Formats: sequence, structure tokens, C-alpha cells
Amino acid sequence: KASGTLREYKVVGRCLPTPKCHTPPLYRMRIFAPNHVVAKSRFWYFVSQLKKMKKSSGEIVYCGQVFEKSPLRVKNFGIWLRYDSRSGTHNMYREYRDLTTAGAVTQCYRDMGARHRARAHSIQIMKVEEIAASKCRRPAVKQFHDSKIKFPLPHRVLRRQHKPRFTTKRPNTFF
Amino acid sequence: TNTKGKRRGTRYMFSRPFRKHGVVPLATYMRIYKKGDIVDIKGMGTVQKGMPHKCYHGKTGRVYNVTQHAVGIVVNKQVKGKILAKRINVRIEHIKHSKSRDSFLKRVKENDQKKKEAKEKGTWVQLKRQPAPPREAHFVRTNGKEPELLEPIPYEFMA
Amino acid sequence: FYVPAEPKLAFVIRIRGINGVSPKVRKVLQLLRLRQIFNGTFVKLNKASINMLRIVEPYIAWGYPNLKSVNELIYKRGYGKINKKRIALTDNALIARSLGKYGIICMEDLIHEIYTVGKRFKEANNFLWPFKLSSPRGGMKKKTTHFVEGGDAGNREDQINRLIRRMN
Amino acid sequence: GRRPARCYRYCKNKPYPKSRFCRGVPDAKIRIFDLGRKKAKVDEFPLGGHMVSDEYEQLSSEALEAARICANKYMVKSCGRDGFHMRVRLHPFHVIRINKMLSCAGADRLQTGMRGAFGKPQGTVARVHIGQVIMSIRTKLQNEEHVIEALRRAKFKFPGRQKIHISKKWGFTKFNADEFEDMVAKKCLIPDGCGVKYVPSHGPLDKWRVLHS
RNA sequence: GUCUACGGCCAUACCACCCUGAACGCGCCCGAUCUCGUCUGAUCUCGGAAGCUAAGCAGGGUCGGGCCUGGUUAGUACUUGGAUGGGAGACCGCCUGGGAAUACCGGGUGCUGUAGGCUU
RNA sequence: CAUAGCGACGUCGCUUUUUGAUCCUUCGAUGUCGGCUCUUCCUAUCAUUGUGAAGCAGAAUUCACCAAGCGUUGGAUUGUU
RNA sequence: CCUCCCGUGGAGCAGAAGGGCAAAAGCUCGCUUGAUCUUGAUUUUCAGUACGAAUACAGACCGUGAAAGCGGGGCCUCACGA
RNA sequence: GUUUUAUCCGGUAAAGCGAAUGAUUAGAGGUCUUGGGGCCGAAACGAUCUCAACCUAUUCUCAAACUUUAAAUGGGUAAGAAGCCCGGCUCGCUGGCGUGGAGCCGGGCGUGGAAUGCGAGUGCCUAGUGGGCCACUUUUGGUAAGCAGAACUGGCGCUGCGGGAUGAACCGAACGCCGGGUUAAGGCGCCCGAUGCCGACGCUCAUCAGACCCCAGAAAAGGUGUUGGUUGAUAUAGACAGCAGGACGGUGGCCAUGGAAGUCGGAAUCCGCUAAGGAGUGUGUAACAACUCACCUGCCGAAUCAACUAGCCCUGAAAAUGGAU
Ligand SMILES: [Mg+2]
Ligand SMILES: [Mg+2]
Ligand SMILES: [Mg+2]
Ligand SMILES: [Mg+2]
Ligand SMILES: [Mg+2]
Ligand SMILES: [Mg+2]
Ligand SMILES: [Mg+2]
Ligand SMILES: [Mg+2]
Ligand SMILES: [Mg+2]
Ligand SMILES: [Mg+2]
Ligand SMILES: [Mg+2]
Ligand SMILES: [Mg+2]
Ligand SMILES: [Mg+2]
Ligand SMILES: [Mg+2]
Ligand SMILES: [Mg+2]
Ligand SMILES: [Mg+2]
Ligand SMILES: [Mg+2]
Ligand SMILES: [Mg+2]
Ligand SMILES: [Mg+2]
Ligand SMILES: [Mg+2]
Ligand SMILES: [Mg+2]
Ligand SMILES: [Mg+2]
Ligand SMILES: [Mg+2]
Ligand SMILES: [Mg+2]
Ligand SMILES: [Mg+2]
Ligand SMILES: [Mg+2]
Ligand SMILES: [Mg+2]
Ligand SMILES: [Mg+2]
Repeated sequence: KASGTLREYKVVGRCLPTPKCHTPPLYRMRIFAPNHVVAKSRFWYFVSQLKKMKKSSGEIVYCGQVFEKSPLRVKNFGIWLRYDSRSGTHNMYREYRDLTTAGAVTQCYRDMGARHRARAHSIQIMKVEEIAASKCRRPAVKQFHDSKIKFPLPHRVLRRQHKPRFTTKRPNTFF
Repeated sequence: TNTKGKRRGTRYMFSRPFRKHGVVPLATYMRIYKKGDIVDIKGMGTVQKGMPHKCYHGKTGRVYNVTQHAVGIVVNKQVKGKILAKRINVRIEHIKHSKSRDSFLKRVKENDQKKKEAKEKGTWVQLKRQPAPPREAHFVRTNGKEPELLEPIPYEFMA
Repeated sequence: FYVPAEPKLAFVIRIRGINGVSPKVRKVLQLLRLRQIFNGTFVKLNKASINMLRIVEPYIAWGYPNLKSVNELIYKRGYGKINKKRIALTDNALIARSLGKYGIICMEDLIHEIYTVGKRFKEANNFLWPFKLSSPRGGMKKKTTHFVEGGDAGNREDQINRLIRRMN
Repeated sequence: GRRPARCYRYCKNKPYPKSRFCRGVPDAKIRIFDLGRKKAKVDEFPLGGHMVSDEYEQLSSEALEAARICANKYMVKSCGRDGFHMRVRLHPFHVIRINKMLSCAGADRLQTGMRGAFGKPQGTVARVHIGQVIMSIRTKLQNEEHVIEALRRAKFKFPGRQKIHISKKWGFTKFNADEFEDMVAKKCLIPDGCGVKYVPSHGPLDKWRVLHS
């Protein structure tokens, strides 16, 4: 599974009815995927792992994107996941700050790739939850819980290094 | 470097199934084989006479000749890049009727009866069997029950 | 929940070339009339055709075309197989002389029979020469992996329309 | 006299047991597989700690002997000679061969190179899979750190990668430690020596009434 | 509801022990002149009909063993096809389809064909 | 007194100055041992320079580090290496 | 040695091994010579040539058994020669 | 050189060994015997204690030449007009039978009885070849091999082109001579076409950094470098770290002794004082002694500690002409 900016999908599926149970149970999952095709594929992967279901023996009755119910509010996200390292499988709890749940999960995927070299096929997101600022455990997240937060931008690197490419004046980094 | 014995590699092929040794049941002898019908060659090892060669075990052929104890079967054999119709004499212990032919002839008789009945009652009916069509649109009721939320379980080492 | 009918029409595009192909994949591609890279064909979907697509999954990208995709494909790149010749569909008489016995007499009838998979879908589809599409403008993602893992092969459900717009 | 174990580390051949076809096999280096107070009852040693391979490879009988000796020495040092019971769970059943060459200054001396290259039985190794248990130590619940250190020290006698795992089973039984006590109380388990007997709720009622009596 | 004769499938039918068996039957049983076989009329063959269901046999029983069939094990093990996936390797993950077997936990314990009897 | 100096049972490597294994190049030919001569290179350092450690009191020795600048000889026997 | 009980074959079937087999294919008796005279077809190796070996028939003449039947060598896979 | 629908075939992978055949670990419970024997049993081992063998229920681990069970992939056949359904005739075969079987002759039935694709059938003459090699996967011998030998598909040979700097086989793609557009695999500091994006988020400092399939170099083991994560523990009833005290009595506890007195060894871990103290974590004394620790307290006043785990980096890491992301 590749990535992009991930989206949350509510995927509901069920086994096909048989003359053993005319109404098989419906199962719902949250899948964070680039698009609905990958979302359906990951739904089948996960329900094959959990229940004894297959894409051939079952069907997907709903697959719809879940829009964030408050994208204008900064909030803390705790994510419980598991992943395969080069030498085993580990459970992790990670914390992020973002406006959207899908953005937080994307942050998680990038951060796992950056810190643990974990590719997206190795990572199994098993719980995402908005948490109160008192329930946070990661100091890098907790340090932004200041009602009077204040910091400068110390050493501002010139990013327009080629417009102009040649110039007489040397850049200023203090602003 | 392999031997060319007639029964090399037949150790399990011609052995009897588990707890099915001993006397051969007599219905196998009581079967009737006409010319032209389709038989599967199996080759049990209890009867050592009239045995088929190991290349005809699991093959299916058509009966062309009937004797007191055996039948003559025309069975296709692939040798390199050619298929040739071999004729083999096999005792009836090593054969049985092929059910594919029986099902097909029952289908033909049923289709002919359907044609007769449909020409009697006017209305057309479908006879060619179609492959599995795509599933049609339908409604799935929730019955006032929220679908169960599923999440992957955490890893733990078991044993 | 309303589950829609499973789509009965697919557009299949061959995305890999003709070098080093296993015999079963080569045979199934010949049966789908995809003997060249970036050749497209409408395939009626059932168990047999779906399993045939599964066999050649790494070599194709397929999906469910919409009405606009069918219209663009037939109008811009529609060629008929008239007398074993690839003839451009520049007149309705060319369709009528080959398919009129089936009630298909115009571009609209051909498009209707292709889109709503009709009784004479096999005849109408085999009348059409396989579509010879250009390279995808804007490039592919990865032709060597499946669509669900970031590539281009296999079944993308309805993104085949996005593919088609760039492809022809 | 013995080749480096790197020459026979991997499971490259089919299993080659000592049988009527493989004759003339020298004895394995490991002859004893259970040490400590083997006669200790089931409830005496509740804690069970395994050492589990992470690689599909071959462990030599000499390596198993060395690891057994090391773990036994540390367990005797820490927990005393009656405070533990160790079981090696790998038996060296796979015979490894050697095509011996003359180690002199001559190839003309009937060396023949690779002609008739099938070899004579060099030794025996055990085949271990990913997740398979190599050694087990059961003891009192307070010797957990001693068990972990003994298994950690035994790890250094083996080629690949191994993990130490404090199992959830009671001792060497296959029943969970938390569910062991009530099962024994309700007589689904009956102790006998180092293990227990599971008593299902089927069979003659005479076997039921010899229990509860 | 059963039995006898001949069977088909060949344990859901086998094995161990216990209980019951009305009527026909099947048996045990009685005998050795004839037929026929023995070391021995035990077996076999023959001629019977005093007694008996004790046994065979039939039905039932056993938290029975087995066998048959389900659940679990487990979408696990294994596996078709894919990748310029990971890893020094050993090997592992993912995509695309298929998918087991113990232990353990349940249920069941012959069905039936032809011909002929018995059963108020 | 395990680890100044050593290291059984095991186990991981490196090297191509040994000997093998193979037979890819060479059979219209790459002169096949040793010595003599002469130059250069390597370091896994024998000595010397600068150091650390010792079961380094001194003396001698041992272990290790940076380190190949410089040196590493004369003879009897043997075609010898 | 004699007797009873259990005994799915854990024995035996010439030999190597594998398969097969229980009122069997094993053991013991009785009678025997189908291990005989013939023509074709077929299978195995295969080039679909040969040899060898084998399978199913057909025509004689027999053997055995009350008979159904079975038997033209050895229960089958080797034991041979233009 | 395909699927689908029916229908057979198989014994590999897996699994199993409280199922057969072989291999194999440990205890447990019983009671006979040319087991040892057993201390007081000769005397009727008056007795019954141990170890054997045996049996029973369990238990650890296995099989290319074992197997109850048993896949995936795979092999065969069928999916009609040469079929179906009615009559009738022939037979020296078969026979209770007008039986059976085969053949033959008339007649009626097309909804042409899965999908998809394609035009098929057939004969003659015939060259070259009959040294192969390579890659994924399966696989045998071998320590291994750019080694030797098989299976399957593809390729090189016979093949150029784009990429891998370079390269018979890798990745893309196969080729008449050209113009325009667009791609593949691969790339876009400069060589060298293309990021001269105000690209995004992190990780990392190497006095041998690292830098892209095949592929052209590394392991076990370590690090109080840094980054994440798991489990556990302490703390205003004041943690942690520092500085300062107590660290006993019986008892210089018993068996060790030539001194071992807490510390050259063997056993057990007593109690009271309480703030605590192990009849001891170490140094050591010839030995005493003297120190130190774990345990408590004082000052100090807000968080801290431990064991793992895996990312990058570092150590491990030595070769010869001067040199290779
Ligand atoms: Mg290619
Ligand atoms: Mg462009
Ligand atoms: Mg060596
Ligand atoms: Mg091998
Ligand atoms: Mg039972
Ligand atoms: Mg799979
Ligand atoms: Mg060679
Ligand atoms: Mg010359
Ligand atoms: Mg020269
Ligand atoms: Mg050095
Ligand atoms: Mg100089
Ligand atoms: Mg005859
Ligand atoms: Mg015979
Ligand atoms: Mg086999
Ligand atoms: Mg196996
Ligand atoms: Mg066994
Ligand atoms: Mg050759
Ligand atoms: Mg080779
Ligand atoms: Mg050539
Ligand atoms: Mg070619
Ligand atoms: Mg080429
Ligand atoms: Mg190139
Ligand atoms: Mg390169
Ligand atoms: Mg490829
Ligand atoms: Mg161009
Ligand atoms: Mg470049
Ligand atoms: Mg440029
Ligand atoms: Mg390094």
C-alpha cells in the first residue's frame, strides 16, 4: 500500500447469504487509505484476518468517506498500531496533533517510515482516538499545551536561492 | 537412469485405500458396459490381471469392445507433441462409469422434454446454461442493529 | 444499505509489452484480443471472463467504464472489423451493413449495446476492432505492481475512466 | 577434527535420519536432555521460561550440549541443584555428511575430486524452525530473573538469533497458569510426576466415581 | 413390530460386558441303520424331534473403546501468480486467488432390495 | 582472582603468503623450480619514535595503541623453497 | 508334544524391494499336465521399429470341479538375444 | 498452450506420532519374575524397602526410501444433428422369453443446447541442428564455487534500442525510412536532457559517513551517541543524584581450623533494638582489625529510575601499482 494524503473510509461488509444463515452479520471498519479501491482491499484483508471471510464469499455493502466533524479545531490524536520490524512485531502507541484524523494517520505513516523504516504494508492501524490534553503522554505533543505559547523563528533560511541566482547582497536570516 | 518396469512408481497408485482391502465388492462386476460409453480407468491392485498401465490411471476413455471379463477402451495418450488414441484391454475391476456423461445425457433428455413442453405451452424458455452472472442490486437491512466495529488485535508471542 | 448491481461491463487495457510472456498469459491475452501494449477491449463480466482477467492480472489494467468513456472510445477511436479489415466508423452504413440483422444500425445503437450489455453484445463487440490507444499522458504510477499497492496493474474499480481520458 | 558450524548452519538438504539406509552414524554429543529436579511435581515449579529460535537453521548436537551445560551451571549456581528443571526440546536427528579430501600435498593420490562425492556421516544436528522452542526451564516463580539470565547465557552457544519468553503455561504443561489452579480444583487435571493428566467429561462413570471419592 | 433365505452398500454395521425376547422361524439338542468322513459321529454327512432359549441370533443399555459426521484448531499451516518489497544472509511481510490436519468440544450407532412366514 | 596474561565446551568471521575443489582463458606455445640482481608495495610491528596496561620496585619481559619513516645481517650442510 | 483362549494378518507366498491376498494368492490333501497346438489384435520401451515381457480375445485338444467356472506357467513388477 | 459448469485422477507441501511401521526424552501408577537384592527378613524375603524388567495412562522430539488425514498448482473426459425420439428388418452371436446385443432401413424433431477468440483440413519434398548457456522459483551432490546434475517458464545463442557509468542473460521494450505528440524502466546539483518546486514530515556527523534489483563486499557481539517504543518500579506519607551519620546484641552464630570471626568452603536466615542492619554485596587483615555495600536516617525540595526493544551512526572491520556512490 502506497500513500498520499490518506482518507478515512467507513467500510461495511458481510458474507453472502447462504441456506445456513439468511442474514449474516454486518461488520464495519475504519480504513485509512488513499482511495476507496484500496480501502475495500484493506477491508477484505482485515476481515479475512479477524473473521473467516473472503472477498469471493462476501460482499461490501457500503464504502463511504468519513469527513472530519471538526477540521477547524486543533486536537490530540493517540494511535494504537502494530508493525513488523526487521526482527519481530511490535505494538506502538503514538501521539500527534492535527486538525483531521486522516491527517494524523498520514503523519503517523510518515513518522513510522522516518523513525523505524517501516513501510506502509507493515503497519496495522488498530485504533485512532482523540484524547484530552491531560491524557497525553508524549512530551513533544504536551509542550504545545500552553495557553500563552510564544516562540520566535530564529534562523530563517532563504528558500528563494535561485531568484535571483546571482546577487550583490548577502541574505539576512534574522527577521 | 530410471528402470522401465511396468509398475515402477505405482507404490501408492495401485495400493488399496485405508481399510478397503480384501474382497472386491460384486457390484463392480455387476455393472454393464456397452460399446461407446465413457469409463474412467483407475486400476486397483487387488486384481493383478488385465491391469492398465500407470499412464492410463486417472484417464477417461470410450468403450469399443466387450469381452467376457474385460473391455476395450479408446483412450487419448499424449506423447511428446502429439496425442494418439490408444486402444487398451482392461478388466472391468479397473474401470467404472464416468458420471460426466451420465449428467450430460440427463441434461439432454431434460432439455428435450423442456422443448416439447414449451412448444406445447407456447412460451419460450432458456436452455443454454449461462455462466455465473454478476450479482444484482439489492437492499441489505440493518434491522435496527448497528454493524459490529472490527479492529485488528494487538500482537503477542504465543509459543 | 443499497448494494448496487455488480458492474457487467469492463474496459481492459493491456499495459505490459510482448517480451517474455508465459504461455497461459499469452493465450488469454490473445483471447481478449490484446496483442499489443495499450490495446483496449470491452469485456462482458461473468465468472469465466473474470477468471480470465485474474489470470492476466499483472499484464492489464481494467475497470468499469462509464457512458462518457464509452462514447469517447467509440467516437474517437472506433473502428469496425468489416471483411477482416480495420475500417473507420465514418458512416452509419458501415455499421448497418454488418450489424443491421441484429437491430444495430448506428453509432448510437452500437454504444447502447456496448454500454447496456445487450443480447447481441458479443456480435457488437467483436465487430469493433480492438482500440489502439496512445500512451497515458501524464505517465503511469508503476506498471509492474497492482493498483492497490500504488501501481497500475489489476482492477481499479472506476478509475479506469481517469485512465481512459489520458489514454486516448 | 570438526568443521566450523557455518558449513552446516542452513537446512539445505532433505532430512537425513539415522535409519536402515544411513548406517555408521556416530553418536550425538548430547545424551541427556532433562536436568535438575526432574521428579518435582507440577505445582512445585509454576514458572516456565522458554528459549525460542527466530531462524530456520540447524543446531549441532555439540552446540546443544554446550548450551545445556552452561544453563545447568548457572541454574545450579543461582537457584541450587533442586530449585529448577531444564528440558532440551531439540533432538539431533538430522545426519550431516562429509566428503573427506586428503589433506596432503597431492591431488594425483587418488583424490578423484568430485567423483563419487556422496559423503560419510559427519555428525548430527537438530532442525529448528522460526518459533520453535530450544530449551525450557521451569522453577519457582521468584527465580524468573535467574531463568532469564541462564537462557541469555545459553544463547551464546548457538549460531542464529534466539528470544527469551516467559510462557503463560503452568510449568511444562499445556494449560494456562491462571486457569491451572481452578482446573485442578474441579478435577479437570490430575497431577502425575512432572506433568498433569487431563480428565475429560466422557468415558465410563466408574472413572468418574473413582474421582470424587 | 419383527424373523427366515438370497443379497447390495461394506463398522452409523465392529469390539467388551449387562438386560429383555410373545408367535413363527433360526438355532442349540437327540441318534449313527443308511449316504459320507474322521485318532475321536467334536467338525462333516445322514435320520430325527425329548428338552431349552443357557448360548448363537434379535432389540435395548454403557457420562464405554472404535467408527461415521459436524465445531474448533483457523482463514492458521501450506500455496498459484506479482513487485527495482524488507533483510548481509537465513528468511520474512504485502498484493492477487485457493486453503488444510491433530489435540480439544458436540451429535449419531446401520440403511435397504427380492421372495416367504409370524404378530387380533 | 573468569577476563594482568590465558580460554575448555560452543559459536561468528577475515585472508588468499598453504593445500585442495573446479576447468572459465591459453594446446597454429604466455619458456616450467631455486638462487643471484634490482625496484616498489602491504601490515597481521621483530627493532627504532611517541604512548596505554601488568601478577610493571629497579633491570629484563609481557599485552595493547598511533605507526610501514628507517632497518631486518655474515656463514657450515642441502639444487632446494 | 498335547489342550483351551486371544489373535486384521503383526506369518507365509523361491529370491531384492514395493504392491496384493484370510472359509485367500498362505498350509495340507486329491486328481492332474493350460509349462500343450494355432491365427491375428493390443499394452509396455517406443521412432509408436525390433527383442523380451504382458493383457484381452478367437479356434482346437485337454485338466479339475457337482457345477458356475478356472487353467494356455509361477499373484504382479526382472530373470534375457538379430 | 484460456476460462466456466459437471465429473473423475493423485499422495506432494502441510500435518500426525496419547494412529500403524521405524526413531526417541522424562517422570507417574500397578503387580508377576533366574533383575539386582534387603539394611533386623534364612526360619512361610516371619516381613516389605529399593532398583530393574514388564504392563497401563501420560509426556519431549522426528522420517527422501513412514503414515490415518490432506491442500494450492496440476492431468483426463463431457458440454449434441455422428444428438434425441418413434416404428420396422437381419443375425450362423446370446438365449426360459416376442431375451440381450450389434448392425441395417424408414420417419419426426434446430431454442445449433457454456464463455471468449480464431478461417480450417490435408499431402509431398526437405535443409540446418543433434557441444548449449543464463535468470525467478522447485531441486540433487558438494563446505562452497562464475562447480556438477535435473523440473518449469522466459531469455541469450539468432537481438538491435531506452535504463543499470561499464557488462551475452538484469529492468523496459523488440526494430522498414521519417515528422509531431506521449510514455515505459530509469531519472532531473554539474559532467548530462530534465526539480533554477520559496516541495512535505522526520532520522543521521562518521579522525575508514552514506548513497538504489542482478551487483560487485561483510557477521556474531557491543555503545551512558541520538531517536522512537514496551514492560515495570519509586515519589510532598517527600523520590533520584549528591554531601553526612548509624550499618548492632546474643554471635569472634553451627560443621569446617593451623587464623579465618559476615566475606579460602557445607548447610540452613534466629529473634529483640528500632531508623535500619544480610548471623552478609565486595576490598582486605597471617589473623584480629579496619574499610565498603543493602537497609534506614539527616540536608536538599520535583519528578525520577530500571530492564528490554529497533531505527540511523560508531566499534567489531587487516594486503599488497595510485583510485573509485
Ligand atoms: Mg521484461
Ligand atoms: Mg508533458
Ligand atoms: Mg579454518
Ligand atoms: Mg543437498
Ligand atoms: Mg463413545
Ligand atoms: Mg496468499
Ligand atoms: Mg561445464
Ligand atoms: Mg613466445
Ligand atoms: Mg613473454
Ligand atoms: Mg595495525
Ligand atoms: Mg622513502
Ligand atoms: Mg481356448
Ligand atoms: Mg499370471
Ligand atoms: Mg511419490
Ligand atoms: Mg513434511
Ligand atoms: Mg509412531
Ligand atoms: Mg549433448
Ligand atoms: Mg548448472
Ligand atoms: Mg552457435
Ligand atoms: Mg528466436
Ligand atoms: Mg534483444
Ligand atoms: Mg544500455
Ligand atoms: Mg553499476
Ligand atoms: Mg519482472
Ligand atoms: Mg519521436
Ligand atoms: Mg544519470
Ligand atoms: Mg541540465
Ligand atoms: Mg559499519
